Amino acid sequence: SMGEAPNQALLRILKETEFKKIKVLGSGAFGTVYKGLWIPEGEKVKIPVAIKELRTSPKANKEILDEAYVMASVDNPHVCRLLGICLTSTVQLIMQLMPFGCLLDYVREHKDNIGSQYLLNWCVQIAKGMNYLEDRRLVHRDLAARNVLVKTPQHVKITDFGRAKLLGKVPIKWMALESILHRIYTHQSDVWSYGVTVWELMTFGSKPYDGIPASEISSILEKGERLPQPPICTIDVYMIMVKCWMIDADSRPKFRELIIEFSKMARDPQRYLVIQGDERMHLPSPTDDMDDVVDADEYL
Ligand SMILES: O=C1Nc2nc3ccccc3n2CCCCCOc2ccccc2-c2cc1ccn2
Repeated sequence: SMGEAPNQALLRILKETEFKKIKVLGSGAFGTVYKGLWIPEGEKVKIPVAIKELRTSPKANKEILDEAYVMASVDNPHVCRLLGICLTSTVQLIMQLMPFGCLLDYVREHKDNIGSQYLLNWCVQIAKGMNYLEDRRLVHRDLAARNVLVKTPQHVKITDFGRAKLLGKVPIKWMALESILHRIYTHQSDVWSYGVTVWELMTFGSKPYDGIPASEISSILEKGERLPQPPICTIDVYMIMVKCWMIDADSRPKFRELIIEFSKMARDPQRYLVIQGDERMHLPSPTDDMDDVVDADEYL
């Protein structure tokens, strides 16, 4: 082809009778998500699923199918994928169930049991998920802790491709300055958002710029104010957030560099995050010289 490569992803159409809704998991601007079970008729398999419907219009149906397009076209361990769609009167996106919910709610709920190893590994995994999106020439445009989901406490994935695009109400407090002032979105504007996301996690789910209305945020950033250093953050970790929030986009880190930096820190978590009572902390499992060293799997 002359331009971008052909997108040969498979959109799978699934029958209504192949799956069942069990209960509602949540509602909001993202839509309405149900817990369910998908049982492909031929095979002896049962697959836990999240089923998204909007809370119908021809406009609503366009937007939701644009989202399904993008979700069907991704394939990465730290990115939520579309299993299929069901074409009843209400269009339904069938997705992989993320049992522990969104990471923002998780950090708030399990604050007293989250240690530095988990926090840093989450940062790595999100950076990997985002770096994969960058490799696919795809800008998320809505990265936040509310859009990172928890498969297990050890494994998180990025989701919510409703604003996602190739290279209403908007998430002003997670957006780069240039996006606010000029609607410019790049991979490096996603980095700003990663910065904010990390701050959310390191503060155990604090609202950024809490009390400040969104219309004042642009002039605050112009003046040079940024989100403050969380109590548990070493200067090492805060410095990385601060780089994500530079005026010059190219001066911010690349996602591949963040994978490297956080993975180095993840080898010795207590050097980089100071948490009272750390590593006496337990979270549920499925079974329930050396400073600059980086494993090749993290060096892309
Ligand atoms: O498993 C998914 N959700 C889900 N599991 C839960 C378990 C416990 C309690 C609540 C739970 N929730 C609700 C979270 C909804 C907000 C974020 O989710 C999305 C927002 C936009 C588009 C897609 C998705 C999405 C959601 C799930 C899986 C793949 N994608």
